[PDB]
Amino acid sequence: DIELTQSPAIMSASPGEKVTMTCSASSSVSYMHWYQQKSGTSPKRWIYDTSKLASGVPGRFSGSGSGNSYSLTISSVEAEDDATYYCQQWSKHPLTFGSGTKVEIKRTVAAPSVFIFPPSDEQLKSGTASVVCLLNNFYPREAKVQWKVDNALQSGNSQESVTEQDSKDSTYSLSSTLTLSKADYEKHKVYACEVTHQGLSSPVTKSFNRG
Amino acid sequence: MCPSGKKAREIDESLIFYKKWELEACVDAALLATQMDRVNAIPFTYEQLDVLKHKLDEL
Amino acid sequence: QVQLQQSGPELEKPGASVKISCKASGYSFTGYTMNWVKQSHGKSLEWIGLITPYNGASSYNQKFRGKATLTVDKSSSTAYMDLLSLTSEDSAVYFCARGGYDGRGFDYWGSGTPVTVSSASTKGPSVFPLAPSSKSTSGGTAALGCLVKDYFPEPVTVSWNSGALTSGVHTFPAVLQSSGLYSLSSVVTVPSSSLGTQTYICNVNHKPSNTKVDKKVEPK
Repeated sequence: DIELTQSPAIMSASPGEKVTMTCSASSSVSYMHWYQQKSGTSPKRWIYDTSKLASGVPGRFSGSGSGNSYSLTISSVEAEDDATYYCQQWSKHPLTFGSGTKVEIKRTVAAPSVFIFPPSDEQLKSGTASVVCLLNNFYPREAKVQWKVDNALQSGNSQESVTEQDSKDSTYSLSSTLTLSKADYEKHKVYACEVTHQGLSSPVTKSFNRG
Repeated sequence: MCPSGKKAREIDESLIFYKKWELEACVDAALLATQMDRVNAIPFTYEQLDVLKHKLDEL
Repeated sequence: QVQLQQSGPELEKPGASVKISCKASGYSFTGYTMNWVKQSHGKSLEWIGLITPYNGASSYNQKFRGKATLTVDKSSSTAYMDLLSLTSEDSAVYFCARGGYDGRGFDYWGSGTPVTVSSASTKGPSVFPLAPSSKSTSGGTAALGCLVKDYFPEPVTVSWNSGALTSGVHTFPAVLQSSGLYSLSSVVTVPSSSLGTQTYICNVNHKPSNTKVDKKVEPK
């Protein structure tokens, strides 16, 4: 089977730049096609027959390549090009795909705005309590969160989740959820989460009192 | 011109990924006549089929 | 407009089989091959195989021979894929995609059918409010959301005010709890001055447990 090696695996690009991503095929390919897929959508045919624009694709995308080395070029990158691009060989049965080059957009540091949410009354009578810490619209992606209950550095109980990059402002948002028993929640009084990030010159803490 | 390495030696399913023009260039009619019985089991498109039918009329 | 409408999320026990479907409209069904693709959560794409609907001829990627069976019903312009003897390694999203004229890749794709293979049983989410305050007042911009806890399988849908409200929204990736259940939050930022007047509702759909839920989210 034809093996497709895409690189780089992750490309980060400042808007306005010209950038090219590659797809090496393990042996000779007659035509290559490319698809753009954005977190949570079906893939979309982007370039086909190696070098032709699929319907609706902006003119700044192009494709070329011969024999074993194929490439996809964005002649001027833009916020909305954040996606994963997969190559596909249309040459030897069975059809094979590369594992994708993911394009993330460079923008300027943007500190998270931070919000904390106490467990709702509805949920408490359930048996369990969930405190949520939201970090909204930041960049770049790396953030540290820490939970602290009456100043006891939590650990084991939390789980984070991060959105994919926004196609318009290029930011991320991240949540952290501390989960406890009705019992251990009813114990303490002060719940905070402490955030550090590239664009914060010191840690932001958002706390609250069962009150 | 058949692209280097691409000439059909059997009428089999790896032909489904030949473009119309590549069928025309790469599939000798004689071959195709002898393995005619294979074709209707290979998921060819109407466009690919038109080309194969043209081949057999060449003869 | 060409359209490939795939069937909903499935949940199946290891060893069962499931038949997923793809109904094509907006073109001549027999004019184009139909293809199936598998994508493992967080992974690459693999071609399963294709079929020409007119006569039903088909071709498979060897790796999927036996695992999958492709068929069509011309009279409803529907294509089908049977997945047999399921294991957890079949848990994935499966797409159908029409092959463009003369081999030009896959030019239209369906929305995808997520299939989950596990022993656990369907449970629907409980849906709690993430409510704003003066602990959610950032200079006249406030944050609020819904927490959608303890459910299975994926996926769940969320929208706000029934699609009315999109700007500002972040619906987070579901996270697999130790519970063995999923959970996720959806949030949205708004101006503070809008809270008195405006009222916000998250809409939760979970097709597997037939759960459809609207939580009014208010301060205090």
